[PDB]
Amino acid sequence: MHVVILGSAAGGGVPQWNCRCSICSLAWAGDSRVRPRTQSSIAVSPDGERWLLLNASPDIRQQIQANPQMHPREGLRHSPIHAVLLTNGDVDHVAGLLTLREGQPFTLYATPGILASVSDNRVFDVMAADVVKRQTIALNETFEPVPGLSVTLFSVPTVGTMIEAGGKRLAYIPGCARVTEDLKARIAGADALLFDGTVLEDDDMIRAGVGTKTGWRMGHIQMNGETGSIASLADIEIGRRVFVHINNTNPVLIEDSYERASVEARGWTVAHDGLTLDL
Amino acid sequence: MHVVILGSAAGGGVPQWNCRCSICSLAWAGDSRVRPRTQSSIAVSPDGERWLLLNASPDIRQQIQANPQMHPREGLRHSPIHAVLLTNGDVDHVAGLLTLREGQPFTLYATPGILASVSDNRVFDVMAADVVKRQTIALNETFEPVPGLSVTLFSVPGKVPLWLEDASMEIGAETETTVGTMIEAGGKRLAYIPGCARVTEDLKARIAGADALLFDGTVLEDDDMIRAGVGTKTGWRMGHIQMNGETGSIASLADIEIGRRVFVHINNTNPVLIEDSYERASVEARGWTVAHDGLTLDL
Ligand SMILES: [Zn+2]
Ligand SMILES: [Zn+2]
Ligand SMILES: [Zn+2]
Ligand SMILES: [Zn+2]
Repeated sequence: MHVVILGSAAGGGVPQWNCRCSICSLAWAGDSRVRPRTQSSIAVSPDGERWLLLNASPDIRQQIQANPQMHPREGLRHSPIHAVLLTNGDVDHVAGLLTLREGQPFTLYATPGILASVSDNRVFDVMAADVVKRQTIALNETFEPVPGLSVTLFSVPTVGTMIEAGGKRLAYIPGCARVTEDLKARIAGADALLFDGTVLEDDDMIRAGVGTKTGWRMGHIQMNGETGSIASLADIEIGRRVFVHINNTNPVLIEDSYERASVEARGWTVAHDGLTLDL
Repeated sequence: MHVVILGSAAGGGVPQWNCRCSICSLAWAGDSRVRPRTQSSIAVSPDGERWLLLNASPDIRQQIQANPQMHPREGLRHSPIHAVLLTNGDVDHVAGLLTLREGQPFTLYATPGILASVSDNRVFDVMAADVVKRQTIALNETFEPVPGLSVTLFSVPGKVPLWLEDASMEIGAETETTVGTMIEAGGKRLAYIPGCARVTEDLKARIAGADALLFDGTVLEDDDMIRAGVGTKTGWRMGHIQMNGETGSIASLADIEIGRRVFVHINNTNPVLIEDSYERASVEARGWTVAHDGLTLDL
């Protein structure tokens, strides 16, 4: 299975357009210690030519350009993107759909609620009805949007996505409020886990001076602590642990930081845009 | 007056995500003959610190990053973007609004028809009502969205946006649906008309005397997209007067006085995008600049 992480940041990206926290400020200055990041999205393929897009972020046009895997093939309307899956209806998950409009056939997958919400916005009609097939999917239902690629959505404490091809398994869970034994049982054995890395400490955004809400308040389990994701996930088998959906206020974004080293020392990769996996 | 062209391409940008025409292919390969471009948007300021955004493209986050003028200032929620004005309801002009959502105060300006069309989409509620003021402006009404910067809206012949197209489609008519903008600060005048189906004597009267004109450069010939092999739609069909011909924009605008002529909103299929093309040389010889991203004007 081929994986490309198109966007590794949480909503707002890195930097965020109206943020001047210490991390974003480094990015604005073009300091090498902080790599700019687009908003969460990954692409997965069973064969390396036909791809499923997971969520369509506001940065999708930049993501397609930056990643050769996404570049159109020779001829008319010949994109490697065959399907798009929406895991939720948030603006940072659907705004990219407005870019995918120029008569390109693909299949859009989502739950009935999300598809209905999209259809309730006429601006998304740029995905022409005679061009883009809109297909409802149920939770816990396995389907095959690309031949050889099995996809299943499942609830998490909000949905996670289980992707399977050629005996390999990837769990994609960019948003997670808490790690349960139930969740761990689902993840265990996966060749790769891409997991909510929004905040390092519960009070990241407060310390950064950009907000008053804790990670808990916003539905994001923090990385650190006995109750954190790293500790909670440490005793199950996972081929590759990767943090995605990283907020601009997270100090793991700083390339030479102790925090980054600490998270890597505990077996976690901090994702950057264009990171690839061949499982 | 400070002007920065944030995006100089038409809808789709250059390259377009699903296009492999000869121009886009050069861009995909990183060939120097074609500079990559983001979608139509410019920013204007009377003082260089407080800015009005004209249109909000799908590339707006990249445009803000690439242009230091747009970078947020020290402190909390401190952006140089004070206001946004929409010239029409096309996706390449409004999609960027979804990015401007994180509690940042500004005023969104548009004609009543365009604002209503936008507001009818609940996805744009991410511009919170207690944060973003939505202010309608009438045709021919002058307003001042940034101190020292006067803006006037006026109707231009256009086409209704693709996502609002219908069986009795409007093409070339003058309504609240498509506007050009006259921008003035410190005695200098800028005309910004990224979309225009045809040039009227009335429009020429509006433009005449302007220090700069930034104008619809979507297609060189009516059949650009056909010649490029990417589509069947004519320039007329898409609501864009072509550059060339006795009836084209270059000829139509040649006999009025303009300090600086600049083409924006250029489609990926337009050969003026090719740096060394005869076509590019031809339009420059007739007094026109072909805009690129990050192009600045200090009027
Ligand atoms: Zn999110
Ligand atoms: Zn920040
Ligand atoms: Zn346009
Ligand atoms: Zn092209």
